[PDB]
This record gives sequence, C-alpha cells and structure tokens, in this order.
Amino acid sequence: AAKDVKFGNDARVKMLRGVNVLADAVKVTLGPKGRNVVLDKSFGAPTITKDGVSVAREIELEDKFENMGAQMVKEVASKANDAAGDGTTTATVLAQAIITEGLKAVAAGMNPMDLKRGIDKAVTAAVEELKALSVPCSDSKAIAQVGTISANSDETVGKLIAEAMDKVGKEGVITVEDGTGLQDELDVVEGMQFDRGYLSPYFINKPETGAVELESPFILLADKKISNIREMLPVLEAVAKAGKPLLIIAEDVEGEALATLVVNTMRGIVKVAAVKAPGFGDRRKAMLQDIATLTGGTVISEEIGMELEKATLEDLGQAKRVVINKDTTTIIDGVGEEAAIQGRVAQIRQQIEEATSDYDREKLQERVAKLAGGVAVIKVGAATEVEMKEKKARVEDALHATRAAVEEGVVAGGGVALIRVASKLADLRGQNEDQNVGIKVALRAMEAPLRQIVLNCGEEPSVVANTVKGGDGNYGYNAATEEYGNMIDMGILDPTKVTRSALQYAASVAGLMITTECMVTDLPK
Amino acid sequence: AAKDVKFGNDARVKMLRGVNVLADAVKVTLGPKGRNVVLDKSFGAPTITKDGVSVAREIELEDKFENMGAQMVKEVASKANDAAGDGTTTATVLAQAIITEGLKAVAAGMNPMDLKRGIDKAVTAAVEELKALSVPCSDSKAIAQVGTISANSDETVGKLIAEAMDKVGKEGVITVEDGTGLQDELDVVEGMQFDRGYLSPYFINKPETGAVELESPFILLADKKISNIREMLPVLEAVAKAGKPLLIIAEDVEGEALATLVVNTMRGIVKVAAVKAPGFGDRRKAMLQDIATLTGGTVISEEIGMELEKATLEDLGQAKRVVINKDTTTIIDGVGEEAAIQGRVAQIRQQIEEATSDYDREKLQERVAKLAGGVAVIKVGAATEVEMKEKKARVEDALHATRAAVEEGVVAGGGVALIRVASKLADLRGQNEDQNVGIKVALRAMEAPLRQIVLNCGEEPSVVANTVKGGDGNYGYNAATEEYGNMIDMGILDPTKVTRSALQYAASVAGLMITTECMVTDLPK
Amino acid sequence: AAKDVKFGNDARVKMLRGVNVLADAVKVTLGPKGRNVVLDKSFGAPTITKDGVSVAREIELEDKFENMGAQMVKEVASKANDAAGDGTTTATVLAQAIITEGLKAVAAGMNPMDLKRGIDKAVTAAVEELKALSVPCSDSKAIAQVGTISANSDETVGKLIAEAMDKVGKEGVITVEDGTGLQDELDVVEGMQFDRGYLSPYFINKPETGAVELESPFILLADKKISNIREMLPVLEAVAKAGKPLLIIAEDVEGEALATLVVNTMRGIVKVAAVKAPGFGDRRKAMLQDIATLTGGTVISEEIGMELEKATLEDLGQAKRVVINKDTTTIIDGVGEEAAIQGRVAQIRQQIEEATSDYDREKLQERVAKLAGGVAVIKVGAATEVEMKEKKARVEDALHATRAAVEEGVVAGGGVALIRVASKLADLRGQNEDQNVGIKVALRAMEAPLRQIVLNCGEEPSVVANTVKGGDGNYGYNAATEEYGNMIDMGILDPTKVTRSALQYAASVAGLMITTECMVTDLPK
Ligand SMILES: Nc1ncnc2c1ncn2[C@@H]1O[C@H](COP(=O)(O)OP(=O)(O)O)[C@@H](O)[C@H]1O
Ligand SMILES: Nc1ncnc2c1ncn2[C@@H]1O[C@H](COP(=O)(O)OP(=O)(O)O)[C@@H](O)[C@H]1O
Ligand SMILES: Nc1ncnc2c1ncn2[C@@H]1O[C@H](COP(=O)(O)OP(=O)(O)O)[C@@H](O)[C@H]1O
Ligand SMILES: [K+]
Ligand SMILES: [K+]
Ligand SMILES: [K+]
Ligand SMILES: [Mg+2]
Ligand SMILES: [Mg+2]
Ligand SMILES: [Mg+2]
Repeated sequence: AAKDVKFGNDARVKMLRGVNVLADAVKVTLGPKGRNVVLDKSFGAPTITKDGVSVAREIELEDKFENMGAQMVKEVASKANDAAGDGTTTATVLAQAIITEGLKAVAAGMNPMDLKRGIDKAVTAAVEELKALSVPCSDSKAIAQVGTISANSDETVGKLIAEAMDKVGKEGVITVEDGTGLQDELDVVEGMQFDRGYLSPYFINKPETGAVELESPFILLADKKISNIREMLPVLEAVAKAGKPLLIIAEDVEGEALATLVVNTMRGIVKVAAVKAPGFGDRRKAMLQDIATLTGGTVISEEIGMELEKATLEDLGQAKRVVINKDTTTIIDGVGEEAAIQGRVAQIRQQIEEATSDYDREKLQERVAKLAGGVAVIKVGAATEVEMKEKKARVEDALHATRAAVEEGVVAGGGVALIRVASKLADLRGQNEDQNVGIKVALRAMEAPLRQIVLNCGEEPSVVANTVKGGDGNYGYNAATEEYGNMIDMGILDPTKVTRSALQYAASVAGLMITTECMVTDLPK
Repeated sequence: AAKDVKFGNDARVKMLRGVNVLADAVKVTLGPKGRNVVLDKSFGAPTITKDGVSVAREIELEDKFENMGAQMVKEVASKANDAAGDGTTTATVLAQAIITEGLKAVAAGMNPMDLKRGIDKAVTAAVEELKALSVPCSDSKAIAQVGTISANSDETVGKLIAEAMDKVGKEGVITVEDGTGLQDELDVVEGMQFDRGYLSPYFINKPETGAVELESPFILLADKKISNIREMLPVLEAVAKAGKPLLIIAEDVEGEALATLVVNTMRGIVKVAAVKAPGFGDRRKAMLQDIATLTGGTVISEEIGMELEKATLEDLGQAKRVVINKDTTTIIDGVGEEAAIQGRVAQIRQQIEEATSDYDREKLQERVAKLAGGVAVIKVGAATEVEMKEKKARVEDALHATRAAVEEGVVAGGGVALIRVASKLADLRGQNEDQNVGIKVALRAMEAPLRQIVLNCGEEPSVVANTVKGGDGNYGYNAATEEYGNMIDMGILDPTKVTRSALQYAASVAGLMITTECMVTDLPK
Repeated sequence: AAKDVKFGNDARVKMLRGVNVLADAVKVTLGPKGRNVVLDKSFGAPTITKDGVSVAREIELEDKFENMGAQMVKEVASKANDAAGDGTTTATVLAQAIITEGLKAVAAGMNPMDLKRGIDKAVTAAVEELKALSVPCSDSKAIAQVGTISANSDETVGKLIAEAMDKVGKEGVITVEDGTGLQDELDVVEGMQFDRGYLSPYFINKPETGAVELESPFILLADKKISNIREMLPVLEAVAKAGKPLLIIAEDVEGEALATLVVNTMRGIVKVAAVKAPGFGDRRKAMLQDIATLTGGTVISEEIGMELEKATLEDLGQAKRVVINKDTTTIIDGVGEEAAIQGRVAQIRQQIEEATSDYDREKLQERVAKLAGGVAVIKVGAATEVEMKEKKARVEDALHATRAAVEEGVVAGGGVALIRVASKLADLRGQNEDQNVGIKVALRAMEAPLRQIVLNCGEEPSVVANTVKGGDGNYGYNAATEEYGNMIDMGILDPTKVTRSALQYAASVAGLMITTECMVTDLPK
C-alpha cells in the first residue's frame, strides 16, 4: 500500500507530540494520590480510574505518527513492567522526559550516537549505584510492603505471599487459582519445582505464560538419553487413549524422537512437553525417584534395564497441574499417594544423615524442600467475577514484584533515592560533551518521578525535591501522608529491579529513537 | 485501460524522484551502524530495523511513476543480490547514485547511448581490476569472515560453513533444514552431488528453488538413451502406486518418452524429474553404480541386457531427499544400506589403485568425494519459529556469499578497495567525451558506498574517503571500530562477486534508464 | 445510447492527436537500436521492451476519439503485418506520417479525393518499381537473413527454415510445434500438401488459423461428386463412434450432402472438414491413391464400383494432424504404414519413367515431392514456457516473412531503397495538382522510416538520408554498425512484400480517413 515516508525531524516531532500527550494523560495518575481520569465507555456511565495502565490501554490517536509513538512508548513501558512489576506510570514519566529531551537534543544538530552512549552508560552507572543501594528484600515485613506498594497499598497480599513462601520455600512454587467462597485459602500441597524446563517452545500450549501448562497429565519419567520416536510411540498411544496431557522428564531427547514429538504435537495427537532431567549424575536419578513417588510414577532409567516401549499410564506420573517454564518445571498436586510421598521424604532424610558433604548438604536440602514444601496454592476468594479477576491480577503483580525485590532488593520508595543518586551522580560525564549532556538530561529527568507523584498528590514537586536534597539516604517525603522521614519506616518500598528495569527500557527507547532518521507508515486515507 | 503516457524527461524526473526517495530511506541502514528505521505495522507496535532489505520490503508510493521506478530499482538490487548475496543497501546506494547522475546527464541534452557505453565499459574494466585484486577466498578463516559480514557480523555461521565443507567437500552438498532443539547440528550423511540437472524446467515442482526437490523419492537409474514412453509406463505405474516422487537418471531421454513424461506430470500423475547421466562413457556407468549402491537402487543399462519395462520400486533408487538443479543433482540420505555404500566406496578405492592416469585420478577423487562426503545437513537450532526462519535465512545467505567468495574471491571490505580503484581507474576514458563523463560519473558514485557507511556510523564520509586515499591497498577505515588499518585483518571481507554484481546491475539499470525515452502507465484514478 | 457526433475537422484533429501520440510512443523502437520503453505493469516489475508490437499492445487513450483513431491505425498496421510479417514499427511510422500529412492537407481546404488518388497511384507506381527492384529471395543465405531481420537479427531461425524447405520442399509444409527438451528438432515426416482447401469456412474449428486443424483424424478419400447426406450418414456414425475428427477429400460435395454436413457439424456431431480433390482428371485419382497409401486410407471412386455407404474407419485415412487452408490442405504424420508409402512412391516413380510429357513431368515431380518430402515438423526446444512461446512466435514470424520474400523478393534493408526511390520517383505527378501534392507527401514520408531508424539508433536521420542519396542502389547506412556500404552484403534484407504491404495499407487507411467527413462515438460519461 502507498506509504507516507518521513525523514528525521518530520517523523521525530510526529512521534514526540504523541509521546508527550500520552504521558500528559498518564502522569496525572502517578503516586498514591493520582488524579482522577474518566475513561469514556461505549455506553452507560463511564469508568473512573487512577492508574497509568488503565488509561494507557485506552489510548488511540487519529494522527498515525503520534499514535505509533504512543505505541512504542506503551511497548517499552510494558517491557519495563515485565522486568519491573510496577512503576508503570513511573516508567511512563521517565520515558516521556528522556524521549522529549533526546528528541530536542537531536533537533539541536548534535550527535545522536553520543546521546545514546551518554544515556546508556549513565543508566549502567545508575544501575550499579542502585545495586550498591539495593538492600536485600528478604524479611516478611519487606515482602508484605512490596506486595503493598505493588498492589497500590495492599498489605494483606504481600503478607500472605510471605507466609506462603515461608510455608513452601523457594524450591517449591506459589500458585494462584480461583477461590471457592469469598475468602482466599492457601494450601501447601504435594508438589515440587526443579530448574529444568521445556527443550522446545513448540511444546508451549500456553504461549502467554511462556510455560507449558498441563492439567491432570501423564508424566513420563526418563533418566536416559532418547534419540528415536519408535521407542516412544507405544507411550504416545497409551497417553492419547486416556486423553491426558503428556510431560516427559528425560536425561536427553535427541533427533528423531524430538522431531516426531514435534510432528505429533503439531498434528494435535498428544500434548507433549519434554524437559531436562534436573541435576546431573546420581542426584538426577534420585530426584526422578522423588518425582515418581510424589506423582505415583516410575523412573525410566537404563540402570534398571527396562525399556520405554513397555511404559503405560500407571508407569507415567500423575499430577493435577504442571507448569513448564523456560528452564524450570513445577508439579502441583501430584496424584501419587501422599503417604508414599512421605515415605520417600523419609528416604531422602535418611540419605541426609548418610551424607555429610556440603554440596550434598544443600542438594538434599533442596530435594526435601521440593518434595515436602510442595506447591503453595492460593485460591482467591472474591464476590464478583470482575473483582475476582481484579484481586487475582493484584495478587500475581504483587508476587512478581516480591520475586523481583527478593532477587534485586528494595530502595526507599516515593522517588527519594532518585533524588539521592542525583545528588550523587551529578558528577557523571561522558567521553563526548554530547554524552555529558545526555547524562545531565538523565539526571534532570530522573527527579521527575517524585515530582509528578507530589504533583498528582496536589503538592509542590520541586520544593519536595529540594527538601529531600537537603536530607540524605532514606530521608524523603511520603506523598500520601505528605511527611518527611525514613521511607523504609513508613513501608514505601520500591524494589531495585522495578526502577532499574523502567530506567533501562526508557534509556533503550530514547537511544533507539535518537538514532532513528527515517520511517515509513501508511497514507492517511 | 486508458493510459497515462510520458515521454522523455516527463517520465525521467518521475522515475528519479522515486529512486532518490527510495535510496534516501534505504541508505541510512548502510554499514555496520546503519540508522534506525521504524517500519510501521498494521497494528500495535511497529518494527524497528536497521537493514536495507527489510525497509525495501515495506515501501510503496502513491505516485505511480515514482513507485514503479522504485520497483525497477528494487528489482535490479534483487538481481545484484542474487549474483551478490549482500551489499543490498550498497547496491541500492550505487543504483541511486549512478541512475541519478545518468538521468541528470540525459537531461543535459547529451548523448544517452554514449552514457551507456561509457558506464558499461567502465564497469567491465572495474570488474577486471577487481578480479586482479580478487584474492581467493578458500581458507576457513576467510569463509568464516564472509559468513560473518554477509550475516551482518555472524562469525559462527561462516565458521560452521567452513567446517561442513571441510567435512563433506565440493563434490557434495551442504543443506540447511529445521533443527530439533535449540542448537544446530551438522551431519555428514550418505548422499552425493553430480553436475547434471533437469532436462526440462517443467519438472520443477519448486520453482523458487530452480531445482526439483523430491522427498523420499523413487530413483530410476538408466545408463541408456531413452526415446519412448511405452517402455516407461510400467515404471510410472509402479512409482505412482507407492505415491513417491520420481527421479530419472538416464543417459538420455528423447522424443515420445520425454513428451509423455511432461504430459503425465502436467496431469499430475507422477512427480518426474529427469536428469543427465553424470559424465560420459564407462565413468558414467560407474557413477550410476555408485548411486545405485548409495540409494539401494540398480543401474538400468543395456550392457546388462535388461529392459526398462521390468523396473520396479526396489529397482529404483531410494533416498530421503533429492535436489535437481539446472545442471546439478544431489542426493541426501540415500535409503540404501550404508555398509553397502561403504563396500561400493572400497570398490571405487580399489579402482583407484588400479588406475594411474591423472584424468582418472581426479575423476575417482570426485567419485569418492561424492559417495563418502555425501551431503552436509545443517539443522538450525532456534527457539521461536520467527527466529528459526531468521537464523536459517541468515545461514543460506551466508552460504550463497561463501560460494560467491570461493568462486570469485574477496576484496577488502568497508568500501576501501573502491577508493583504491578510484585512485587507480581515475584515468579511464571512453571513445566519446560523453563516455568519459559517464566513466567519471561512475568513479564519483562508487566512493559513495563507503561514504554512506561512515555517514550512517555517524562519522565523516569524505574525510574517511580522503584518508583512505592517502593510504593504499587494504589501508582503510573500519567503520564499526572506526579505525584505520588493514581491512582484511579484522574480518571486514567483501567478496569480489558481491560488489561486482551490484555494480554490474547498477550499470545495467542506469544505462537502460538512460536509453529510455517513453513509457506508459495506467491513469491515476 | 446517446452519441457524441463529430463532423469534419472536429473529428479529424481528434483522430490526428491520437495517431501522433501513438506513433510518438512507437517510433522510438524502430531500427535495430530502438529506444527503451518501460510498459508499466499492474503489479511487480514493469516490462522493458524495444519493439513496436509490444508497446502497440499496451496503449489505450482516455480520449474516445483519439483512442478509436489509434484503433484504426493499430488495425491497419495489423493488416500490413499480416501481408508484411515485419516493418510493424516501420508501418506505424509510415502511417503517422501519411495520416498527419493528409490531415494537414485536408485542413487546407483542398480536395480529399484528389489526395486519395495521388496517394494511391503513387503507391501503385512504387509497388511496380519495388517489384522491378525485387530480386528473388530464394537462396538459403537470403532466407536465413530474412528470418534474421524478421526475428530482429536471428540468423539461426532463417537458416533452419532454409534447411527445412530444402529437405521437404514447396509441395510439403513446414510446421512448428512444441519442443521436448531445450533444443529444437526438425523432422521430415510422412505427410503432404495439395492446393485444395475447405469448401465452407463453417468447418473451421480454428478460426484464427483460417484453416481447419484436426488432430489424429479419420480421412475419407472420395473421387466423386457428392450430393446427399444419406450416403455419408453411416460414415458419420462410424467416425463419431471412434471420436476422431473427420476430413473429407472428395471430387465434389453438393446440395443436401454439404448442407446436412454443416447441420451435423453445427450440432457438434462430427468434426467434418471437406476439401476439393487436388487437380482434375486421372491425376486426381492417382493423387488420392497417394493419400490413401500415406494415411492408410482408401480412395472412394466410382471406377472401383464401390459405394460410400460402406465406408468405415479403416477405409478412412488416418493421420496425426491435418491443416485445411482456404485452398490448400496438408497432412502431417499419416498413420498409414511408411514402407507402404515408400511402395507408393516407387509406384509414382515408375509412372515417372513411363511418362515423358513436360506437363506430366512437373505433375509427377509435385506428387513425389508431396509424398516423400512430407511435412517439416519443427519442435522448438526452450527452457521457460514464456520463452517457448517467444521462440515459437519468432519462428512463425520468420517463416511468414520467408514465404513473403520467396514470393516477392527482398529489397535492401535499413530503409535505403526508400531513399533510392525518392531519388527515382521524385518526378511522379498526378492528374490534379492535389494528386501531385499527395505524391510529394508520399515521397517525403517515405524517407521517414530510415530517418526514425537512425534517430532511435542515436544518430542523424536527415544526414544519413542525404549521404544515401549521394549513393545509389544498395549503397546505404547500416544503423546498427552505423556504416556506409551494401545492405545486401551485410545481411540487412527487407522483403519487397513487407514494405509493399505496409505502404499499401498506410495509403489505404490515409485515403479512407481523408475522405471521412463525420463519425459517431458514444458520449464520454
Ligand atoms: N505513601 C506513598 N507516598 C509516596 N509515594 C507512594 C506511596 N505509596 C505508593 N507510592 C508510589 O506511587 C506510585 C503509584 O502510582 P500508580 O498509579 O500505581 O502507578 P504505577 O502503577 O506505575 O506504580 C507507586 O509507584 C509508588 O511507588
Ligand atoms: N566493521 C565494519 N566496518 C566497516 N564496514 C562494515 C563492517 N562490518 C560490516 N560492514 C559493511 O556494512 C554493510 C552492512 O550494511 P547492511 O545494512 O547489511 O546492508 P547490506 O545488506 O546491503 O550489506 C555490509 O555490506 C558490510 O560490507
Ligand atoms: N543492422 C541493421 N541496420 C539497419 N537497420 C536494421 C538493422 N537490423 C534491422 N534493421 C531494421 O530495423 C527494424 C527493427 O525495428 P523493430 O523494432 O523490429 O520494428 P519492426 O518490428 O516494425 O521491424 C527492422 O524493420 C529492420 O528493417
Ligand atoms: K496509584
Ligand atoms: K548492517
Ligand atoms: K528492433
Ligand atoms: Mg503502582
Ligand atoms: Mg549486509
Ligand atoms: Mg522488426
């Protein structure tokens, strides 16, 4: 189709007007007291909301260029949120500020590549300083406060997350499902999680999750290197006869076996998800034995001398749910008899007092954690199905945020540590003075988040910024209570990973667009 | 339909504006550091890319004339890439420069035929000087670096190509297929390749390949000159009963046999692809015997005294794939028993120590290479299907580039040998001073590739050109590291054939446009 | 439908603008070095061509009057080409020149009929002088050069035509069909050709040919005056039972016979094509006997005493193809046994040494030529089906041109003999001075073809014309090599009939439309 082609600033101002309008609409919702926005409905009384994601979903511009600039900004904010979990409106504010400044600098006739270099290395140095500032978010209080701020001040969600992880542990998995009545319920069910996932994304029947999700499956358990589908065909027929999804745990699947597995799956014959055998060596065989006991399955290992041709439904493990991540797989409610699982746990424990090696110490700790802690299952109790989905979404958002905080730490929330680092990295410079200017652009733009928080709360952005500058460390300004103090004390915990990802993706999009010189779109007809 | 007819400069400016806009959009991606271009998408997030091919795929103009001029330019760049393998954006820059200069010179009231003569003979002289500069690209390092630059800096692809060709050899074939897991695997399978292809393009069921591709076929092997389909009909029925594709390897197929073969193929009765018997004389019979052993087939030769009427499925050779090029056919995974193929290889080897003639020396070297080296089969391991296709297409592009470099050599990359030759052929002149002007046009425009590379990298085109002019030979400027040195050293290898084809097709299109005086299009309604 | 009606110059200027635009687009392709024209296509890559036929296929005008004027011009150029075989662009140049001159003369208030008279008698005198200049094109060299220039410099086509006619002869037919592989093959097959064709065009199932073409037909062979369908009804049923086309060769078919034959054919019962019996008298019966032997048929004559009711499929002749021209019929690959045909040939030869009369001498020469020379069948081998059709069209055009040159001779090509006659018939005058002006118009426009040839080659039209005028006879200017010399020697042969027909049809159209005073078209809505 005939195309409208733009070059340089022609496209750039076109992008930037849409970006700025998008963020002008979004940033009013930043902070605990974001400004009201009435998303118009097709019918009836429209919906009033106060979060950046809600409005960002409801935006389209007649100007195709402004619209697509908004589309890239929304895309990059989504990229951040995937690696952040919150700060979505904060990510939008950062994106607008850095994008607008970078486009204005590009229009100033100065080097775009140097802008990108300065911005990127400044972001790397800021990530390093945040990691230095990153204190480990491990305590149940900090986890509760992370689930609080992530779910827009919901303490109970983070508190229950901390309880579930304490009950089950990291070697297990916490899963969220539909609640029965109106109250959530947590169950430490018989499951496990090992750090081996699907060998091919072709097996993913739930592409949104990035993990194969099978309900009440048959679980083949192989401690062996597999090369041919001829050995596997009777098992495929057996599983297809009962109409259950199929999960393979093998030491290796190679060549024709995997090829015909892919062929049979794309034909829809069998729902097959094949993963690596956890660990290596004898530990792998023992862990397969734990799986076999928990799911009522059996280990198919050549050391037994038994072949895969004669593998049947009882031989294959049975669970109620399995989730096969990229390099991780978890079993939820293994159908295998629970007292048998207890006997296997006692077997692993007697193996524990037989071993003494610290490597073996931690490996057996992991095994007993997987088998006994099982899987945390959360059933969200809510009244209306719309509130059911709302609450569940809050729950997984807080869960992802708590994982990010555990793995990256939490800095003081409210945007005050940003002011701290601005007081710190005010001296950062690049190889070219253009890189210096990009660094200073970043320093300016990165105080904007707190500024917009205070603005939407109805108070003074820059005055709060200056007063925080007067302080140091966690000294800052609760924009909800609007009080100066230690943000950690009043529970405003923004994880290191959240702001880190938001800033990194904002830098990525700003640099990429700074280096953009032409574009092609469709004609406005 | 009523037509918009243009004459002379009326059509010419129409063409040239589209050409110039096309290249203005394309050339920003030239070099290792091409400029960002956001191709728009029909929905959601558009596509950010940095290569001229992708953007060339996404361009259409409302102006019919500018659009259609850009269509010829895209076509001619494709013609170059077919005979080049890369330099696509380089070919686009060359095409714009030469075409624009030639159109301006035509508009200058000056002889177009002389322009074409000057441009063409200058391009021929430049091809001669490039061949003089063409150093043989035969070593694994140079092949790896060709696969690197062709795939936009991908060393591993060229390195694996060098390994595969060392394992299999020239007399075999390297084939790329879908991988099973996430890592590629290379197999030296039992196949072969001889330099005889289809006698009629009608047999090509894969017109894009220019080669008949048959999967698990029946392979008739005839050492005889066929003339009638009456002898062939029982074989056709036998092959059609089993539903396999059919590949004839005959000394000759003539008259009624070929006619009714074409008729039956048009009716879709049998998938028949007939090829010449490799070589001539007794060597041909020996090679048919090698094929018969490798594919489990039999040689149908009149010297045995047996007739073709009694040819059946077991008699016909069996492979897993066959690819019949224009004058070349390769067999991939011959179903014939492998130890039998080994016995045949030992037979050819004992024939080797029976012979002593150098002609026979090399013929038997070729035979043993074909039979033992077989076919290299590469299964590209990738996660997502989109990245699967991306990686595979990179692989075949680098493969075509490596073949071109082997058959033509590599000159120093980055556009520095172009500056060398400009310093060299600055004295080239034509019979008419118009031909001289065309030659000087070529000399000017041919430094533009490096200029645009340095421009897109963000640095000075003409200053780099001058500094290279100060140097000689492989002295030049890495536009990625942006350093002056020997462009051969850091792997910047542009094959002789790539730039040769790009320049030749640019000259062809420029001369054709220079000689064009009128054109007819549809009315713009 | 409501009509736009134009009178006199109102229509005439409308006509002339379309004619002039058509020729302005076409004439750039005249000569061996015609200018490039890029026919813009609906999709993909447009088509670059250099011949007037291709561009003439690609023209339509929004102006209804100009469009339909160009439609008459294209029609008359087709009329010329049918009676010429080439000079299509030459005919277009002549048509534009004469029409434009005729219209500027009519607009001068001067007699149109006198213009017509002058033009027509000038064309007749020029035809007479061309025939005087016409040297017989009979040798294989001249035939090869005719097939060369006709196919735009293709020597091999004319050379193979000369070989085929030497092998088969005038009394046979040279047929061109699809080749099997990639090379053509010539076969002197058992056929014949006699100078009697269909008695009714109703029999023509191939109206484009003007000849009934029957594939593998049943050939009734009669030596009798037929009057009734009753005798043929059993034969019609016999032929319809086997589903073959039917060819009658009878001394005469009259009245109800032919009428109900037409009825049965229009009902589609039988594919009947009835022709005259060749010659008259006993020679006719003997020639029917030759047919009966060659096609395996039988002669149905009353001298035998046998009746037509009992005529069956074996009695009817069998061939593989028959082509029934207006007054000529040829048989290609008579199914009749070949050694039987040889016995019949020996029979005719012994008849030869029994006869002595020169009339009988040449009649028997013709008979033996028909029976032994048979039919030349050319199977054009080519790679692509598009190139197959291209080559077939080239071959048939060269064949028609060679026939025209054999029957009319060749004058020196390149347009130099036109300049010769302009030196010669400069003195031609008409009865009225208006007729004189028309004659001078013809003289002026007659040098225009060479002028346009030299123009498209990029050189001086009028200077070449003057230098040729300085010479005489075959002295002229090769516009490809651009050299002064003998056109006959350097292979540039333009047949007398080609230019004769082009000029005659140009004169016809010019005179007709000059005498046009009004016309009617549809309204432009
Ligand atoms: N008491 C508080 N004082 C100051 N800032 C807060 C407080 N509670 C939450 N915030 C910050 O305000 C933001 C709420 O904005 P919100 O509309 O949720 O956008 P996002 O979804 O991007 O976080 C959070 O990112 C959080 O860091
Ligand atoms: N390190 C380098 N220094 C200078 N030039 C390079 C370097 N690496 C690659 N190139 C050149 O840059 C070009 C990459 O441009 P690209 O967008 O791939 O266009 P194309 O597809 O036409 O090659 C290659 O043709 C290559 O010759
Ligand atoms: N070597 C030559 N020198 C001069 N004239 C030539 C030569 N070869 C061919 N011609 C003439 O040029 C014409 C080619 O024009 P072409 O595009 O084929 O138009 P047309 O199809 O009407 O002939 C021929 O008619 C032929 O008479
Ligand atoms: K909020
Ligand atoms: K590139
Ligand atoms: K021509
Ligand atoms: Mg929030
Ligand atoms: Mg490239
Ligand atoms: Mg011609």
